[PDB]
Amino acid sequence: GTITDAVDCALDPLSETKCTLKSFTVEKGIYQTSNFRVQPTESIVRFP
Amino acid sequence: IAIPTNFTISVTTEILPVSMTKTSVDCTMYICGDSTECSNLLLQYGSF
Repeated sequence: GTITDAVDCALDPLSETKCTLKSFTVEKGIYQTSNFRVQPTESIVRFP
Repeated sequence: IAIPTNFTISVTTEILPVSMTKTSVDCTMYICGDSTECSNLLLQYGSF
C-alpha cells in the first residue's frame, strides 16, 4: 500500500504515453498523444 | 439436348471496396475550443 514510483505526464513523450496507457511498461508501437497547440503570445484588443 | 458450337470470351468488372478514409477526432479540441474551463467540465463526463 505504499507509493513506490511516480510518472510525470508532462516530462517526456514516453511518460505521456505511460500515463495514456496507465502502465509503467510500454510495448513496441506507435501511440497517439495530446495534440500540440501554439499558445497566444499576447492579447490584442480592438474597439471603436 | 442443346450443345453450343461456339463460344465468346467476355470480361466482367467487379468493384469491391477494401478500405475507407481514416478518421482521428480530438474530442477535447472538438467539443471545447481550447478552453480550460470547458475542458474542466468535459473531464467530468468520464472516459468517453
